Formats: sequence, C-alpha cells, structure tokens
Amino acid sequence: DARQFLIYNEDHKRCVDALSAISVQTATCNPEAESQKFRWVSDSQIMSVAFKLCLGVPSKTDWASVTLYACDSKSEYQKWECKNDTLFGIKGTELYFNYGNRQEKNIKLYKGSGLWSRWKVYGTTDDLCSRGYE
Repeated sequence: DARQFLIYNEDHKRCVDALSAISVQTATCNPEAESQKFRWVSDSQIMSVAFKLCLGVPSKTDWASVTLYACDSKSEYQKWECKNDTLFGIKGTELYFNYGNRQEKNIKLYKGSGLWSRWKVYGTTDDLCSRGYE
C-alpha cells in the first residue's frame, strides 16, 4: 500500500518490529520486512500489517507494554495521537510510545518525553501522523 510505513526512532536508528500479538520490539530498519510495516486504519489506530492487529496497551499506565490487540474503534486503549515535534503517545494522556530504557526490548508507555519517545515515518523528517488521516 501507500498508507504503509515504518516507525523510526532517530536516536537509536531502529524501527518498531511486530514479533507477535504479545510482543512488539525494535530491529534494524528494513522496508521489506512485513513485521516492520504499519498503517493507520483510522484517526487514532495504527495496525501492524503482518498481524492485522492494532497497537495498544492493557491500561494507560507508566511502563505498560505496547503490544497488539484486535482492532476496535471503541477501545480507549488503542488510540494514539501526535504531540509536539514527533513526540508520540496515547490519545489524551501524557504517556509516550517509548523504547530504550532499562534494556527492555518491548515498546513501553513512558512518562519521559525525550528522544526515546519521539518517532518519525522512516525515510522522512515527518511524525507518524503525516501518514495518517487527521
């Protein structure tokens, strides 16, 4: 598709990688790897192409793991949004899509808003929403 993209963190030089419904980590960026492909399927949901499941969290808490859930427009736990300067996080909360703290391989929700909570569409200087609908 054209809506498809890789989620990139400039500081680590790595892209998000869907390993399984309960596991979403990072890997060296490869535009040909299905597991690294995602796409917005609505104004607030991003779906992993390889799994046809939407990025989400069990609850809106600090250090909650970001994994894959059956896409559901009504779930308030799989809704994301773009903050300022590529900072990305859960819609309506000050918790960010984060990677890099504590040797934790899975994507986590984190309170910090530094370089590790900022993501861009691989191949651009744009935030994730540039590939979205809103």
